[PDB]
Amino acid sequence: MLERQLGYYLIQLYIPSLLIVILSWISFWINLDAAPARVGLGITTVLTLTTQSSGSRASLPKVSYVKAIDIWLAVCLLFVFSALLEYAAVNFVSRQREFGGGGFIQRAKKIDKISRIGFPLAFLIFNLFYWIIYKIVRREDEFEHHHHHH
Amino acid sequence: MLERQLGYYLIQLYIPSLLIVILSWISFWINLDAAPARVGLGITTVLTLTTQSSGSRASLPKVSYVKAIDIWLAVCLLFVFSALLEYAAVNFVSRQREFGGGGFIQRAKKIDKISRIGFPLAFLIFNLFYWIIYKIVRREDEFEHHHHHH
Amino acid sequence: MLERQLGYYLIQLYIPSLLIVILSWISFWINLDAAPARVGLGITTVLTLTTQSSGSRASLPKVSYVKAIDIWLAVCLLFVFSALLEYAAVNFVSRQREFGGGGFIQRAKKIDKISRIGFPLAFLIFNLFYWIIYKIVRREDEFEHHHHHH
Amino acid sequence: MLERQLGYYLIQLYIPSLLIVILSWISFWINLDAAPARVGLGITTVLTLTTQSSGSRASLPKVSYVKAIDIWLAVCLLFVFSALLEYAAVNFVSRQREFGGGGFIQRAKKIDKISRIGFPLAFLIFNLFYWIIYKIVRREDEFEHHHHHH
Amino acid sequence: MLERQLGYYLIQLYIPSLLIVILSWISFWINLDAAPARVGLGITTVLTLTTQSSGSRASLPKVSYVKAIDIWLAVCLLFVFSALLEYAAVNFVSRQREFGGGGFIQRAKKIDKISRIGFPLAFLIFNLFYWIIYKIVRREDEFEHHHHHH
Repeated sequence: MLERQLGYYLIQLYIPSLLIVILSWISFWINLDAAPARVGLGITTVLTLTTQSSGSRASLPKVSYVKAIDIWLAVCLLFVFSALLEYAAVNFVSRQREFGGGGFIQRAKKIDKISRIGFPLAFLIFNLFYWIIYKIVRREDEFEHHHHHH
Repeated sequence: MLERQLGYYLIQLYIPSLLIVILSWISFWINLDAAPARVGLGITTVLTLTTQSSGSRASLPKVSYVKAIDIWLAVCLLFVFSALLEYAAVNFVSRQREFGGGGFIQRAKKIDKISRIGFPLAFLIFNLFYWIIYKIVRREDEFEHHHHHH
Repeated sequence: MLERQLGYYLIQLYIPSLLIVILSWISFWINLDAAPARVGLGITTVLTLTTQSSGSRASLPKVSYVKAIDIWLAVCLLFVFSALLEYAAVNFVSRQREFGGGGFIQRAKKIDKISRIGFPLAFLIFNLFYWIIYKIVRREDEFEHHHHHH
Repeated sequence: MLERQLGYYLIQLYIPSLLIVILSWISFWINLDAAPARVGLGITTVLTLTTQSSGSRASLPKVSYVKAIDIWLAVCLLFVFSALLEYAAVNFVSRQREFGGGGFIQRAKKIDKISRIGFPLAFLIFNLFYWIIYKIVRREDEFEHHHHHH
Repeated sequence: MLERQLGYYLIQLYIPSLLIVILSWISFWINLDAAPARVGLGITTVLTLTTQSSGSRASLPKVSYVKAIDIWLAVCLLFVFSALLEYAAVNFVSRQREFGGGGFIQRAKKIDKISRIGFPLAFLIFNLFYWIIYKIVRREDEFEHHHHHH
């Protein structure tokens, strides 16, 4: 009868599950070709760590399933959507999307322009799951004491 | 009891399962050799996402199995049939199938001629499963209101 | 109760399982090093497609097991025996097994001499499982009407 | 009944599980790019060897679970934390973290400066699990007879 | 119970399991970097072929487990111990363990000096499991008739 009391174990378990995820991308900028083997393990570890995190079925994850489906129906399509954009952009270079193909062969230099979106992407998620976790427990923001601005 | 009522969950679940599939090929172009590691994960994710999508067996997927077998007995043989054609064409270049082997070493340029079949291949499938889903529910096209041209 | 009646499902299921296998080798000549990632997935897909094809245990695959063991005790040792011969031959070049090491560095040309054994290897298996399937059902060749020469 | 008596099987089982882990890093140096395929198997073998080491559930690993959670909530986040630092440092070279980018292209030389942290990292863990195992059984250090210094 | 009568199925099953293992190393030479993907599948196939060879639990593998543990507690630590030595030796070249680093870049030649230990390593194991299998059944060597020398 602890179906609704599962979120508690998902919160403390999400902390580490998210931290390891942020580092994954930090190493994806290189695994893009140098060693994509790690990228394939990290992406499968996140979906395998969550699916196995509810195998006991002793806490009645049923309820936590439906609710998790409303959120899982976008996080997986968006998480692999940004990864492919780059995993396919390398070859899309010929598209000349830029203002000139003068730096075509000079692209291997790796200006690390990929960390410009990932960096702010990890902080946004970490703060999106941290504020949402302490918010849901309130619903009407009774003890939120977070912003209180608006 | 809800064996025939499973198609509903397969429809909304197919949307995301198909979208991620289309993007897979878009990257398969470069993954052809640059990083085929991703191509191997995406191809196994589609067959693993469907087989696991009916593990509960609470909706009695039995009926949905037989019907799914009549369609699964071609989609898997055709999906991996086109992928191999290219995965083996790279070395088939020596065959000189073209009108001349003058551009043998100039083939690495990657003219992106592979996106000429994939692009229209994704739209055909997306529209083939979208029109078929809203059609099957009718059988005799009672509320189809799709073409009505005939 | 349908233990001996399983061969029927194995026949129609072997057709597609064999077709996809033949194509695997056709792409192995290149995956030998260019992208062996696919070769590892195709080889594991055949053994995983059969082992999972009898997970229901509703047709009593028991009987079909002992009989499948007499044949499985050679097809797996021979299937991976020919693959290794080539997967290890590349480095065996130094052996100078040929009539001269003059074409050592000129071996990368890939004369496609590997398709000389694979081609006839796929047709032999396809015809070996097709004639054996329609033969076993007879035992004494009552309605064979295949050769009738001898 | 033997939930608290599981540590015994975990101790003798940890010896070999730790030894194989130390060797993993020793090879991770070259696997960093030369062949990261092995690094991905060794990292998944440690988490798969432990999770499967308690599948019997005949010794009531329940109790051993909670206690293992207090330690597993850092060993996995720290083990993959150091691996990524290097798996992403290769490309971080452009950061010029050093005192000069003069040896940028001369970095491939592989001075083996990575074995300076791994070596002492394996001995620290081996001695951390060896002294902790013989210590926990005491709690108050009754028969420790290890240091007895201060 | 046929717990002690399991060794019979393990003997005839070990023959093929060992043969495929010997060939694995023969290819590991080139797979050391050229295509280590196969080496990772062969090493996981041996541990996966044995663990799954006792999934039925109908023959009461319990007894065969304890006895198998006394031998499995060294074969796995020694099998992966020799593989790592080479998988990490490539980078250990800088160690100058040899009598001179004059042939540093001339090491890629691949003198096939690795087959000097593997060859005799496969024959030793094949004869170690063949003589031990026909010996255990005797215990006191009643019908051994193998050596009878001294």
